[PDB]
Amino acid sequence: SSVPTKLEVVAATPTSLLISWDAGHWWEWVTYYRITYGETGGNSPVQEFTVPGYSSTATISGLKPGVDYTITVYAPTSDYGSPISINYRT
Amino acid sequence: SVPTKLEVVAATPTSLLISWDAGHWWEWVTYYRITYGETGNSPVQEFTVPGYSSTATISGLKPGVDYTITVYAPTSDYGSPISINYRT
Amino acid sequence: NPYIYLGGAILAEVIGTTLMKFSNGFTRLIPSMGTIICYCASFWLLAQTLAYIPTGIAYAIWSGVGIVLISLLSWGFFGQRLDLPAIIGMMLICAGVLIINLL
Amino acid sequence: NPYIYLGGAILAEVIGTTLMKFSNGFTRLIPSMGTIICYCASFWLLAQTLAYIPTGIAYAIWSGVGIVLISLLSWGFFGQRLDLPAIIGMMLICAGVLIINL
Ligand SMILES: C[N+](C)(C)Cc1ccccc1
Repeated sequence: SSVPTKLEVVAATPTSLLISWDAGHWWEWVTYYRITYGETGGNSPVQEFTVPGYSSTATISGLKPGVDYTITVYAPTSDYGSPISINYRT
Repeated sequence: SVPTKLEVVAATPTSLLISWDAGHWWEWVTYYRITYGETGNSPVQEFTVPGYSSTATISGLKPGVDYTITVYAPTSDYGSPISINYRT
Repeated sequence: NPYIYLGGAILAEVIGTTLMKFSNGFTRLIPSMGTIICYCASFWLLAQTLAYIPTGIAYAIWSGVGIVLISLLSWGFFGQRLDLPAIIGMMLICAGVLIINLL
Repeated sequence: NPYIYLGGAILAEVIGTTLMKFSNGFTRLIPSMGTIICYCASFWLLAQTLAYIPTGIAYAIWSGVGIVLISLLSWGFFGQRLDLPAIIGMMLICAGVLIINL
């Protein structure tokens, strides 16, 4: 009973990823999801960009091929719901 | 009265760089709309520029043709719209 | 509909305020969009009514109904917190408003 | 604490409505942007101060200190023309504030 739910990578690409999630019910929709991505190794911080909360898809660009990455989708808040994080090797 | 100081700075046969005095802070207006067309047989063209910006560019003009350019206030009660003439 | 129009703004705002509690700091879509939608409708027709209706009538009606409508809407939608005793203060706050506008 | 932000939102709406009267119908860029900033902040202030205090309570205090501060700076801007009903009615709602505030 947490939002978002079901974080998947729709389309892949060596330098880009297309992902989506289940925003839940209409009362579970939020105003802005902030999404964070970075390297799996952890020798770097984390890149962050927001996206309005009426859209359930997000496109990321500027990745390096072959490297395994970790993607995490947040909420406008964070201490009131639960986030999801996945991995993907381009 | 508020849109003032209208003259062409740089003039290419196909483009015109225009500027104006956007007033002065408290008389700064939200936007200025710029209308340029043939001096008309051909249709007239229009776009808008934010009001903090005192300059704007006009591209895609035919060489030699004389044009008429008009810069309007975002509303009206800032004075008559200033207009001039130039030949590329 | 001359004053019923004015009553449309006071009620549209009465609704949007109670929806703002659900907006959760403009972080919950549908109430966050709802409270901005209820206020722009209040904005719209307020400019319409104010063409004929004066001024001190609008605020005085706003205070009274809003102190009554949304407080009774908060007594039903959510409940009550209350961090000071006198409830009659809102009516006396309104009374101080009534005798600075109408008087 | 909560009545500090409520009074802050009172000051915010008052500044926004005065900058609206200065600018024309969404025209004068500097006060027009000042109105948008003052509103989006006051709305974000009310959206945060209403979860603390009861909604009807902040509604009254704002409707009170709203006109109180609007007319307060009215004599300090145009030399506005009123008198006894305005000043004693100000202290009336102001007293009404005390019994809904701390
Ligand atoms: C969006 N309003 C015009 C209703 C602002 C307001 C006015 C008075 C009291 C609370 C809020």
